[PDB]
Amino acid sequence: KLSIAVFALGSFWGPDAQFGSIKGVVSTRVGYAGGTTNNPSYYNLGDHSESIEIQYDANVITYGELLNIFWNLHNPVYETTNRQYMSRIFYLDDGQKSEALEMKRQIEAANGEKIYTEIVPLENFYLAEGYHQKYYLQNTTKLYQTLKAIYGGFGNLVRSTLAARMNGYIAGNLSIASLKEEMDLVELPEDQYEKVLSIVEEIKL
Repeated sequence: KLSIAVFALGSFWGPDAQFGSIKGVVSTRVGYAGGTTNNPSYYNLGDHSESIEIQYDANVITYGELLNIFWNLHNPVYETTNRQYMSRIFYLDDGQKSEALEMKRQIEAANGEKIYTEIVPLENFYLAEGYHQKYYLQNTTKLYQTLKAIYGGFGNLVRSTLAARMNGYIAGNLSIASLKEEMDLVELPEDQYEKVLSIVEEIKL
């Protein structure tokens, strides 16, 4: 049982890697939300926005902290009507709604710039195609195939905490020292640990 945040802040690969680098974020998935069609896809998006589903442990990180990260990853001070890339917070309950509204107000007051992020109730979230998940990791072939085998397949890998952290590392959002601590948490057999570390170290060079 974990908590859920759903945000939209432009192309979703960046936020996936950014949020996936954060302690307390257990898993991430990218997808489509905010529209009115059922089962959208990348080239049939209707009125949906590129979004990220963040599964977080509220004992470790708060919704407030996630909102701070959201507004530090982009600066939505423009009125746009481009649905695919719009800044949105999809709240799951009145607590999330109240915290989002209050933080938005505080940001506007502190810089005099109006924020255009829409704070709206979450309707449906639709998972994006496989090729979009953990995008940076998935396109780092040797590391990707090695971790996928260890995790027992694509679905298991992309839902894992370590994959989220590894994706962040590849994107440049997590230090190698932090990554090694994350590897320690999953308690791999030492030969897999060393095999993975060597690929990771080699990437660091």
